[PDB]
Amino acid sequence: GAAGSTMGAASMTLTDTHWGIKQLQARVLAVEHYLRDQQLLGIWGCSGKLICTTNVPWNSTWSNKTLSEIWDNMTWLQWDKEISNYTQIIYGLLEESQNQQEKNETDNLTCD
Amino acid sequence: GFLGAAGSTMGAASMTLTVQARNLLSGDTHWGIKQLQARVLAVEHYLRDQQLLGIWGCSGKLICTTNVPWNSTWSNKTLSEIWDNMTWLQWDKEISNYTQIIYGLLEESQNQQEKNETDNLTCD
Amino acid sequence: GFLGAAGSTMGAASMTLTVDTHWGIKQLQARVLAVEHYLRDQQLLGIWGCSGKLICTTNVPWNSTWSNKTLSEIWDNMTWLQWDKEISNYTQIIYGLLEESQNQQEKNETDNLTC
Amino acid sequence: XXXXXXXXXXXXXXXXXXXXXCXXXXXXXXXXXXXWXXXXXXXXXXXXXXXXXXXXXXXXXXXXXXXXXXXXXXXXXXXXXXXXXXXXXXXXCXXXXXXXXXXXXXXWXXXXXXXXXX
Amino acid sequence: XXXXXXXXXXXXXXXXXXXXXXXXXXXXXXXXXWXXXXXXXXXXXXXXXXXXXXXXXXXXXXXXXXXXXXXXXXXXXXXXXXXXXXXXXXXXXXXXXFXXXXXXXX
Amino acid sequence: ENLWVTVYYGVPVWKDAETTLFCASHNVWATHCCVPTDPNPQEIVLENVTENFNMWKNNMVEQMHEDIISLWDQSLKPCVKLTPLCVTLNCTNATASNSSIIEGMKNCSFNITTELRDKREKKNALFYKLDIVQLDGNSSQYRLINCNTSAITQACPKVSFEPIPIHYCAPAGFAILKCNNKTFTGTGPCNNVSTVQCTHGIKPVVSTQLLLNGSLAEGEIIIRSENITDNGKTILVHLNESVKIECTRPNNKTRTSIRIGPGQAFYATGQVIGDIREAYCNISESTWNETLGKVVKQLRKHFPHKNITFQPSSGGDLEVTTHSFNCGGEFFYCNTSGLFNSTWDSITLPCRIKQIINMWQEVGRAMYAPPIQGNITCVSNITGLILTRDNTETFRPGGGDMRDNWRSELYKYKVVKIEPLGVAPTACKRRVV
Amino acid sequence: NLWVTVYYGVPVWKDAETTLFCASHCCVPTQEIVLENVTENFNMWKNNMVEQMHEDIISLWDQSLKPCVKLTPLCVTLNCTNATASNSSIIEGMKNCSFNITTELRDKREKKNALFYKLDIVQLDGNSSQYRLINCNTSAITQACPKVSFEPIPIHYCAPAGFAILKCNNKTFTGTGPCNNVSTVQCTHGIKPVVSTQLLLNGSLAEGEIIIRSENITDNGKTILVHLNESVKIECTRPNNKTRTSIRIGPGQAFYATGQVIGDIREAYCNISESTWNETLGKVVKQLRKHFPHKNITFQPSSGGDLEVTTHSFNCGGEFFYCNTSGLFNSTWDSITLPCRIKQIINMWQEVGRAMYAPPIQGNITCVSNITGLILTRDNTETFRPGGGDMRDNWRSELYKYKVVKIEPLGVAPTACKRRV
Amino acid sequence: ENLWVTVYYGVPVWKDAETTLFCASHNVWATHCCVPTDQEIVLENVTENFNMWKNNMVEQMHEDIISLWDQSLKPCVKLTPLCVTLNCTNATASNSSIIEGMKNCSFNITTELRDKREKKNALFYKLDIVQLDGNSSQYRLINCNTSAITQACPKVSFEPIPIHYCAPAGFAILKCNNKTFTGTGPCNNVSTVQCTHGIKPVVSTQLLLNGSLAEGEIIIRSENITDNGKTILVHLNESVKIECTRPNNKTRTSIRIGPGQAFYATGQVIGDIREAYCNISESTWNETLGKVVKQLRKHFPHKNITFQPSSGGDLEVTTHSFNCGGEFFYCNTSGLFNSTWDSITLPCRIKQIINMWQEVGRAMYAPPIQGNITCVSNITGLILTRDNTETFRPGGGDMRDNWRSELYKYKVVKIEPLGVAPTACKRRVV
Ligand SMILES: *[C@@H]1O[C@H](CO)[C@@H](O[C@@H]2O[C@H](CO)[C@@H](O)[C@H](O)[C@H]2NC(C)=O)[C@H](O)[C@H]1NC(C)=O
Ligand SMILES: *[C@@H]1O[C@H](CO)[C@@H](O)[C@H](O)[C@H]1NC(C)=O
Ligand SMILES: *[C@@H]1O[C@H](CO)[C@@H](O)[C@H](O)[C@H]1NC(C)=O
Ligand SMILES: *[C@@H]1O[C@H](CO)[C@@H](O)[C@H](O)[C@H]1NC(C)=O
Ligand SMILES: *[C@@H]1O[C@H](CO)[C@@H](O)[C@H](O)[C@H]1NC(C)=O
Ligand SMILES: *[C@@H]1O[C@H](CO)[C@@H](O)[C@H](O)[C@H]1NC(C)=O
Ligand SMILES: *[C@@H]1O[C@H](CO)[C@@H](O)[C@H](O)[C@H]1NC(C)=O
Ligand SMILES: *[C@@H]1O[C@H](CO)[C@@H](O)[C@H](O)[C@H]1NC(C)=O
Ligand SMILES: *[C@@H]1O[C@H](CO)[C@@H](O)[C@H](O)[C@H]1NC(C)=O
Ligand SMILES: *[C@@H]1O[C@H](CO)[C@@H](O)[C@H](O)[C@H]1NC(C)=O
Ligand SMILES: *[C@@H]1O[C@H](CO)[C@@H](O)[C@H](O)[C@H]1NC(C)=O
Repeated sequence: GAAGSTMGAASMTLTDTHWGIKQLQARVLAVEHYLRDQQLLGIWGCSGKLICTTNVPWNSTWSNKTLSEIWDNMTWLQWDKEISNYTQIIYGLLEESQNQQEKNETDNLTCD
Repeated sequence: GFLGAAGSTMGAASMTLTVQARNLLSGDTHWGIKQLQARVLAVEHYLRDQQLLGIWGCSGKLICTTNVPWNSTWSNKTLSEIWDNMTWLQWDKEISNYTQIIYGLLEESQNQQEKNETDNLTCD
Repeated sequence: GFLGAAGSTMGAASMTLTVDTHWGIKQLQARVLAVEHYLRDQQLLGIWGCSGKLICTTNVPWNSTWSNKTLSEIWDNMTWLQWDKEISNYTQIIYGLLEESQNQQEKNETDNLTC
Repeated sequence: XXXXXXXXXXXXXXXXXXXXXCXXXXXXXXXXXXXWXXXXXXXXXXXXXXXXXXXXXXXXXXXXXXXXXXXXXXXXXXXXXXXXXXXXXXXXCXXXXXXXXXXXXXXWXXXXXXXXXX
Repeated sequence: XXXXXXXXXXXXXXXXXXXXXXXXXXXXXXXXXWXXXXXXXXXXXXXXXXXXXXXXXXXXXXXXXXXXXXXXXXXXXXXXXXXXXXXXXXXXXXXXXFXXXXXXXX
Repeated sequence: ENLWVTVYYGVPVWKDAETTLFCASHNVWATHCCVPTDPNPQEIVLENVTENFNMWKNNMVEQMHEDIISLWDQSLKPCVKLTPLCVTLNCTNATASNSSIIEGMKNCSFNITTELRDKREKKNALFYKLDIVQLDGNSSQYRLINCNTSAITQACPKVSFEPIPIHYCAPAGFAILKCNNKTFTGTGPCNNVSTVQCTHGIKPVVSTQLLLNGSLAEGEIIIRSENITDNGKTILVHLNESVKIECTRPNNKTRTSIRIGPGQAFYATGQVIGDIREAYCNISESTWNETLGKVVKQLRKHFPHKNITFQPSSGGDLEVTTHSFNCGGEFFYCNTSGLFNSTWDSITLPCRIKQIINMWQEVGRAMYAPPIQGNITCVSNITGLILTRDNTETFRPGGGDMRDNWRSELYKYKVVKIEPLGVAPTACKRRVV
Repeated sequence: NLWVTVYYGVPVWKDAETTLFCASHCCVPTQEIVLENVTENFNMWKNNMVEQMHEDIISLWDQSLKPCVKLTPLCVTLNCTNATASNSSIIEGMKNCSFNITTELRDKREKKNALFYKLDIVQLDGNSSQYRLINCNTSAITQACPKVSFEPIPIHYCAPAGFAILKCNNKTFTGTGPCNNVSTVQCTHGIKPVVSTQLLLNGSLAEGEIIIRSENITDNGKTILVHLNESVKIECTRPNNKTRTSIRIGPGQAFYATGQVIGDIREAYCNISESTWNETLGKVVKQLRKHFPHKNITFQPSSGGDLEVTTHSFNCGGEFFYCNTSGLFNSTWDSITLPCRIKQIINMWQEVGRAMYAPPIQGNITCVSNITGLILTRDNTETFRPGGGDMRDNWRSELYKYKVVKIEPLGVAPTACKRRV
Repeated sequence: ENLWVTVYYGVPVWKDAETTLFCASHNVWATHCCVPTDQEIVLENVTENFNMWKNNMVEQMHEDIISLWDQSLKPCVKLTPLCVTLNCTNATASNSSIIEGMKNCSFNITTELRDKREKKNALFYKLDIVQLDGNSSQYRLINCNTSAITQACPKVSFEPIPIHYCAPAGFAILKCNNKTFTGTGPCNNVSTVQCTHGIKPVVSTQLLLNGSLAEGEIIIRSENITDNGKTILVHLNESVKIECTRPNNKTRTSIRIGPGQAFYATGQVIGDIREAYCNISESTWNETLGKVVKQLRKHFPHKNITFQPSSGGDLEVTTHSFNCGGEFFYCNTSGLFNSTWDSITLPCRIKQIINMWQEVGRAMYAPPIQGNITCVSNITGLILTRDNTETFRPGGGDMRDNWRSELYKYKVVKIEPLGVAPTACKRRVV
């Protein structure tokens, strides 16, 4: 959790009884949150990678910005806020794209 | 939503894998234990499936092929009308027999592949 | 065969790598801890680009300061227990270097001039 | 130490690419480098070839392209072949160890019985 | 990057101090591979060039020469059975840059 | 001959399984079931899915029972103990105003300590005859019925214990399958199965002999039994039309209290004003007869013998011989011999009032129901019957285990475990780089 | 043109509420990272760290108190007279009470004597020396066994994995809004859980000038916390040599009670330097006038209640002081002594359904503390009086600069390169 | 340049570690030991350091024993309302009416009605009763001075069964297989196991009963043999038979102590009178000590050895304590340890209030067991302390000693499969 939040260009920084019950709940949540993110990356075909790309075109183009306007200019917190209400329309497409890809890879006519 | 394709044949039910993959992970001293045990087990079950895919060399995939041939004693049914004309529930019953055998074969196949990759240690 | 060949020479050893509330709390702690240990090893291998491998080669050079012994002084000579002791003070240094190397390697593939 | 030894070769008139191999009691796969020397009749030797534990081999100029400086991790043997004319050399094998910024072919095998002919 | 033998002769009929050298083209510096090949003992190395003394070898060797085009092998008198020709084999590139035999005797 | 094993993950299959369900929404269940319900519950019809459902083997019934008992006790535990009230009581006939004798109630006095350890005072209270027993000699020396074997705890007045619907929800990795058709009748394959995350909301209503405030059958009357041809089994008759039953206590109490500790007042009946009848229930006559006749027509499909006889229950204590109601927190034990008692504008059932109750037919403890001031009137919906069978066909409105009162609502649900992995043959072999 | 790319190590976060753990009961062992070019919006009010500290301190107090002697068997009529202990003189506030209590044999009764404070007991009726403890009426009093060592040991609060605590370093932050020079810590500074009703004790001092903080200072519905940059030295004492007795209650169970008191006749008291107090208050007033300019300011005692809201609650250990501060808050804009009452039966965390009995401290006692702030409320002209909430104000002003956030590692961005297949 | 980092996983190394072990294998020892146990991997060329003292397995077992004991005893009848002054007279048995160890006590007990007080009586052992003051007929039970006590529920047995401790995943137990290992230091024959061999949680003081036998010679084990203040554990390679009994028929009665609570108490005593005694062979015992002394002389050469009776306060440290059936015996061992270097009766007493493990607040009341009792146990070791001629006396510990003596060969380690070493290979990127 040694955050060094800054400009988005910083992609190189990506690396009694009652009481006992409360502490176990905290440990369990840390695990559940970790696993949910890993499952999601796995479904998207990004398992094992800190950074990955997909076959999904950069949609939500309404933002009207280019790579040089976001990268090397805006911070990750600011970026997260600008598209905070579009995350849920990206997710759900990424899973489908990966699932279709795997089905195409094992098809009888192309894998044979 | 969840199990929507369960009664369908293994066409659509072979596609809604992202649907079933999710929700295997969820979103006072008496009930507190019951709930921690339930949550821990949901995690353990999730992980055991991942560990098994790992040993078979299918980690990170929804669909994975291997080097283990189909025996035909397990099932002598043709490929035609197995995927398109049968559901997964029916299939699970048809091949309930030899499940442990299949799993053992998959582990052995991957172990041999690992030895071949280990000896042929391509590097710069 | 857990710890089989422990104590054996590292060369040969490398070929074997393939292998009510009172009790409620103790049992849950054991289960949770086992899960955390499992996941921690998987995270470290993944973050270095070694996911799925028993033997993983990286782009980090050996410094020689950590240990100045040569091949055939380490391999086919020492046991793994001895080796672990010999370089234990550099464990975190090496791990930090492995993470930096992986970040650079992935960043190099998202480059806007070449890919 | 590994008692490395050739169990191969004979005199031949053609450079061809006759194969020969030296086996050894060492974990060759565990980063040992293979080396071959043109253990010539007189004038010491020329390098013949070199290879990594992972192959990615390179020949000495005498054979240049006409070489197969092969080895197999599974065999723990420096099984290789090369032309370089019908060279008047026994063909010796060696293993080399790495050190930071240095290496040495300190372990030598019994030489093969290669020779020139006709 | 071939190694050019220099001072390539060190015959004697007794233990004696001796030296050999090479104008190695390769900038191997210490890694000149001055292993030698005394007698016919499978060319076993006497030294890890100028990088280190070899195990199971005489302490007599000490050229301490580690430079491009200025490599050397040398030793104090030891055994009469010490024909330390010290032919070089610079690390260079590809297969080692073996130098002329530099025949020796002791 | 050229098929290869393929591994799949995310396969929509399941196995029969048993897990712990969670309960979703000072009321007892409202307090415990803190998890909110889904404002828009989903249901997924599984087309072409047949599932074998099995009442009486369904562990959710048992699970519901165990959680109810635990919760009941968790709510009752932090309340006033009545231990110091076990002292011998000096009892006479409670005065029925101008009639002068309240049949069924005694006026008892006793020497009990107060909030101070060194103070003991003579106090009076009225008690029901059902909970009071003589020590000996036919003298007026009485004991509270349960001071002989167990602790008695008075319920806290702040806790109503009123049933609210509750929903049982699956944990991640599990799903609840629901049976449709509406002719299911007990066990076996159910076609047209749907998947849900939670049950519809079942009130934990406790009754005997008749089933109150449940769901009605959508189709005709359904008679369910593990084995309808064997005796020794409970027969649950699920009606498609309700029978309205109105029960009342045609009088009211004035409450009094005794401090028997540092606070911890004991609440007791002070005085009773009103009708002499302790209680009674109103069942419309024509409704009852039509309902029973319809039940018989359905019984005749399992029981071809003519002249099916219905008789009153055979014996045992009030927990099995009478109908049990909980109205405003008061406990009524109603005589149903006025029902049934036949062969194939209203009916009044006399009712008794009891206060020290070993609820759940437990033997190690009992709850004391504090008096309720004011008059009590409740209207309930009879949605089913509990019958026991047996030369000729005879049925009785017998009692049964508490689990039988939940089977009638939970019969349509089953719990299964999701099993995402499986294998199947494919045309293509793994390609190896 | 551009493709979707996914990142896993993204340095972003969201406001979150989680379970914190302690670092030193608490047997958990204990570097700040400054985040440059970031502004974080902090709010000391509606800060769940305060709420969590409140719930946990209460739970712990109760767990520590629970495994000890119950005093229920002592709820008997007491035969009480005017206590003396030294000289031919009555000690005002003390009653010498005799009573009949069951011995460890659970059969024989024994007459015992103990001294009680006038604030510990009530009369059963008029014109009769018949008394009971103030809490024999409802609930029960649990004795605190003097092994407990309830002490203001500083505790550090630490975030669990996946969470971090952001700290505000703006010297004039003043409770709410955007803060610069924000840093991340895993654990807070240690906070001593010192509990009072006014006159906040042993807190941190302001880096800059005196800061007056309120959720809404221009209100009457809110409490004003005044955070001083200098502390006032306060000394409290009970100049008496107290001697304890012991009454066996049951099977190894015993009640500890005051037997005899010798020493001064004078009651427990606290005092502060007069000049320090007058200058300290004047400095507070200057800042207060900035918020309420062109108004006359007067300080008054609180309106009244059962000691906890009228006096300064102060605790030396088992000796709970209820000091009269009317001598501090009576003014308009060398030593000030405040008489103090001592009580042994307390309501702990202002909980009406529970009570604790504090056994007496033997011999004489002196306590010295740092007054680091004030808790004031408002009442043409302006009137300020001591007042406050249910101990939340004793954690605020320490936890005010901390915020808990959840780390959210996933995010997306556009990229130049499409996935290669 | 030519040496690169290689990351390995599955590396056969470990570190010393302390973790939670689980129990695996109505009798209380079955409770929470529901996990079945049913393997051994011998390590090649491994020498490891073992230490039976400061062994966390022993400490953890101690805690488990206490916790289980408490859970079992907790849901049972409290004997709190029996502190009533007792009116005690002489024994009532046979025709002599003078059993020295028994008293006939009458007492005032209030029935469940909390008004009808009545008197009852029972026999008690002398060891459980304390004189209040003055003359006779004024007695208290010894526990009312410290705490209320709980009688054990007759439904639960505390009789030991073997249990196994098992490591959790990620951990392993190393076992020392050196036949002459003395408890500390290097062991050069080590095998790895997941679970221990099966240890019986037998409670004793001066003598160790029903443990394993040494597979070698008699081994004397101590933290520092030089320091006479250390406990010396003598582990025998041959067992000694010890047969104990109470040859009389105890009659039981019962008291309604409360509304649903029955207090069990002693009625009449039928048969010959002696509270207890134990049968130990003379020849076996003398041979056993001679062998022990010969081994002690290896640490104390050219000096003589004598055995003296122990000295202390409570019976738990002066007698040989054990529990057969439901009876707690406190036997006199002075007949065993009175020597300088056909059977011995070992007179023995019985007590019903037991302050086990010196926890003080907690104590169990042993209900009377009807009829007569006999038991046969195996002496597997002795506990001695030391204080020319050296003097040894029977010792006994705080029960940790009785487990150190069986778990001395086990160590818990954490497995650490991840690590690095140099190679010749650089990662292939293209
Ligand atoms: C080292 O310990 C191993 C046990 O871990 C001993 O091996 C046993 O030897 C006996 C000899 O009769 C065999 O019957 C057992 O089957 C062996 N056990 C196992 C697990 O293989 C070994 O003998 C010991 N070595 C020394 C020097 O004491
Ligand atoms: C996202 O894709 C949809 C596809 O129909 C398109 O209508 C929408 O405008 C896109 N969002 C943009 C350009 O922001
Ligand atoms: C159910 O079976 C019918 C048969 O005609 C088919 O058309 C329908 O698609 C199946 N349902 C599902 C969900 O596949
Ligand atoms: C094997 O098949 C038979 C039916 O032929 C079945 O009864 C048995 O349970 C199956 N065994 C399995 C799934 O192991
Ligand atoms: C019960 O007896 C008391 C005796 O004083 C009398 O005052 C009271 O009215 C009686 N109550 C009833 C209902 O008989
Ligand atoms: C249940 O009783 C309520 C009382 O208000 C009534 O409105 C409802 O219609 C009844 N339900 C049935 C099935 O009779
Ligand atoms: C019922 O209680 C009311 C007061 O709430 C009272 O006026 C009325 O008279 C009582 N009923 C009878 C039958 O007395
Ligand atoms: C403030 O506290 C410190 C110890 O933390 C103490 O040394 C100092 O004298 C105190 N100052 C005042 C005014 O009490
Ligand atoms: C332990 O005692 C039992 C009693 O039946 C006996 O059979 C067994 O052989 C004894 N073991 C030893 C070591 O003497
Ligand atoms: C005392 O020690 C000597 C040592 O030689 C031994 O011979 C002698 O027997 C010992 N005394 C006794 C009583 O055993
Ligand atoms: C040994 O036991 C028998 C009964 O089996 C008894 O008669 C004898 O006295 C005992 N001997 C000793 C030494 O206790």
